[PDB]
Amino acid sequence: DVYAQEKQDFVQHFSQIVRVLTEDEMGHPEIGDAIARLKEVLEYNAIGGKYNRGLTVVVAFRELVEPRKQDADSLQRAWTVGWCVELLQAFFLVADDIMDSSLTRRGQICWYQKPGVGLDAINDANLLEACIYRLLKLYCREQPYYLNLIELFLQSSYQTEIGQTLDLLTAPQGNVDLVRFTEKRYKSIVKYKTAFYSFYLPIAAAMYMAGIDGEKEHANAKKILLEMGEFFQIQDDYLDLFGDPSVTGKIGTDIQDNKCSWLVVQCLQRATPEQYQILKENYGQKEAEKVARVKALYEELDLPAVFLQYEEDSYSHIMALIEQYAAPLPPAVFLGLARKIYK
Amino acid sequence: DVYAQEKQDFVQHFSQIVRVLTEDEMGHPEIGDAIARLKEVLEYNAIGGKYNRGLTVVVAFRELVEPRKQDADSLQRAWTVGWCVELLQAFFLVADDIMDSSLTRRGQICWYQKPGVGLDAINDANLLEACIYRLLKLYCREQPYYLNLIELFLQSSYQTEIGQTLDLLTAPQGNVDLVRFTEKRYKSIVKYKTAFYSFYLPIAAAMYMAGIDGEKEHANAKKILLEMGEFFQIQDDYLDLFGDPSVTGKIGTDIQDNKCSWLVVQCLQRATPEQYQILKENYGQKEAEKVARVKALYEELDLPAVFLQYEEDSYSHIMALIEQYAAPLPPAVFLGLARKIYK
Ligand SMILES: O=C(O)Cc1c(C(=O)O)[nH]c2c(Cl)ccc(Cl)c12
Ligand SMILES: O=C(O)Cc1c(C(=O)O)[nH]c2c(Cl)ccc(Cl)c12
Ligand SMILES: O=C(O)Cc1c(C(=O)O)[nH]c2c(Cl)ccc(Cl)c12
Ligand SMILES: O=C(O)Cc1c(C(=O)O)[nH]c2c(Cl)ccc(Cl)c12
Repeated sequence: DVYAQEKQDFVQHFSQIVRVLTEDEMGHPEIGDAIARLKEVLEYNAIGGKYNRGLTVVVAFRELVEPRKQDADSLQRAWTVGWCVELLQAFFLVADDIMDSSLTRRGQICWYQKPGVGLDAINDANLLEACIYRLLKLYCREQPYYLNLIELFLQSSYQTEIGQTLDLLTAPQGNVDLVRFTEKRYKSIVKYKTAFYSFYLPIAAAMYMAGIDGEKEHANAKKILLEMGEFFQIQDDYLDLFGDPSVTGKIGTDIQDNKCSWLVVQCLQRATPEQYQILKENYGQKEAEKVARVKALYEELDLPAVFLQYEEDSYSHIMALIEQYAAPLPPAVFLGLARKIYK
Repeated sequence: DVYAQEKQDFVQHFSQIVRVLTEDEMGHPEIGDAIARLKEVLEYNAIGGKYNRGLTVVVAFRELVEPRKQDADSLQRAWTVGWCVELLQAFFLVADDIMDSSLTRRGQICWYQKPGVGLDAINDANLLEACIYRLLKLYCREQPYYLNLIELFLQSSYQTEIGQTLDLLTAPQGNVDLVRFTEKRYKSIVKYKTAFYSFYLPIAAAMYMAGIDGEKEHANAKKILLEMGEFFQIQDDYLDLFGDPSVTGKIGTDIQDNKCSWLVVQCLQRATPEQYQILKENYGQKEAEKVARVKALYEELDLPAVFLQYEEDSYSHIMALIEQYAAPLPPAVFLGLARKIYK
């Protein structure tokens, strides 16, 4: 297990990441209390997830860079850039939890819900974002792929924020409007809000650190990764309700949160005037009774089988995509990810 | 009036800035509704201020770059980078208004207070930030000072966010604690939260676009600009209460908002046990009666004269700083700014 094993080396590097970020506090004792708050923000929000995005950078790096060019320093940079992706993720989650008024994250109370934090979490989120560029400058300033990485992280933030904008417009809190839950909107939200930074960013970062800055190579990798990103979110949506909490480790809340889920989009394409009514009067509700009604309608429309068939077609398509666009990159780079997400 | 005149050319460029930013909507009709929201965010938040930060970039550019190297394209880039500073300012203001629960900005209702916006303004703020880098890439990608500007804008955001962190820790909303309102804390907040991006960033940007990337030249300019930034905020604090609304165009709210103002810091250094009590039981209050009490105490401690004497000493110091660190830059670059802020 490239992940399960390399995971230990990644997480252990975090302590060094924090140290380096809270080091400028030296020659500037004036901002000491600010640096202390930053450390607290980092420890609370960058730790606790699965680190799949960051680990992907490392895994892809090792497979893309010849073993003789994998010096202690090159690997040092790999872990750092990987942690940068985790900081981007933390920047997003802290801000997103505020915007949808979530109560918990990773099973723990949302950072902004903490007593004494509140809306100050908005500035905390921005600090997480800024740490990304601080780390890149500190570890890759002299590297030839420095500018490429800066532009990639900036582009990934923009794409994601654009996707968040689409999502906010699509599912306005306190206003259930199933009318805008179209398949085209859903695919656009997934592509911009999730796919780009979760699947393309990590590999693309590793590609640049390996010297693979070709626009065509990046365009081909993106073609594959965005499709995998699309499947990931669709499977994530499906599991949110039909998944086993004992295996998933979480309880679904998409229905209650009136999210533009793949399930609701598919349910809206197969629903009849009467079914639609039930969905319109039960979606976005917290009462278990109303949620159960939604889930009942989904099963009736046999959405679970629809997804089963979708996963099989998606997998075949991804293999074909890999078979066609992987080269000159080692197929393993993509196959490794596919094996992980296709459960 | 370099400003009053050049101001027209700057503001008129905004329409082009918006056009270029909402142009990617072409090959991506999918994010059309998102791009429409972005345009609305830009128009509402980037317009309405005084544009002094952005105009400084242009003014400094013209004085630093020989007239024969000021082609239509170079000037185009100048206006753009100047507008980037205004986007940074808009990113900050939108977020700061949310964090301190302000009602209005530039006399109009705060963006987040608008019906249908609310906490979504958090993502809108991030989009404003992202547009900065989109413009730099679109206009300065091929320029030799491209990376310098990216790093400067990133560094300026970090400094500012750090200053915001210090400020939040110093004046926690709903918790008046005059104890932490020290002169050293105040100076640190001003330096990081205001001085760097308001005075150093604009000139430093112009310096890079002129080829002046010397670390020593930048270090000397910073020495001057941070001191001017410090005076600016101190005078801004003083005018917030003792200024004439007919001339300032705004009503003071620092006392009501429990801000770490220069006035309160000075009042805490000259106040007696009994005076301190009055301040402790009237600062951060909205009732006009309580505010009037604070203002009364300030006058008694003759703070207005203290400021008058401070402005004169500050001006002499700045001239000496210019006299010493301006070269090889034209003193006019700094004198122009000094004439504007020293009223
Ligand atoms: O970590 C996650 O939240 C989802 C996730 C899983 C996974 O669940 O196995 N795996 C991932 C990989 Cl390999 C790349 C990127 C992402 Cl986002 C993931
Ligand atoms: O989504 C929500 O409104 C609140 C909420 C959160 C949460 O915010 O973490 N988690 C929930 C779970 Cl696990 C079950 C049912 C509900 Cl209502 C919630
Ligand atoms: O525009 C402002 O809010 C304050 C301000 C004034 C001014 O008030 O004259 N002038 C400025 C200059 Cl020249 C450079 C940077 C800044 Cl912030 C300012
Ligand atoms: O600062 C505040 O609490 C609200 C507030 C704002 C404002 O938020 O724009 N403006 C004010 C003025 Cl002009 C006078 C007195 C108060 Cl109380 C305020």
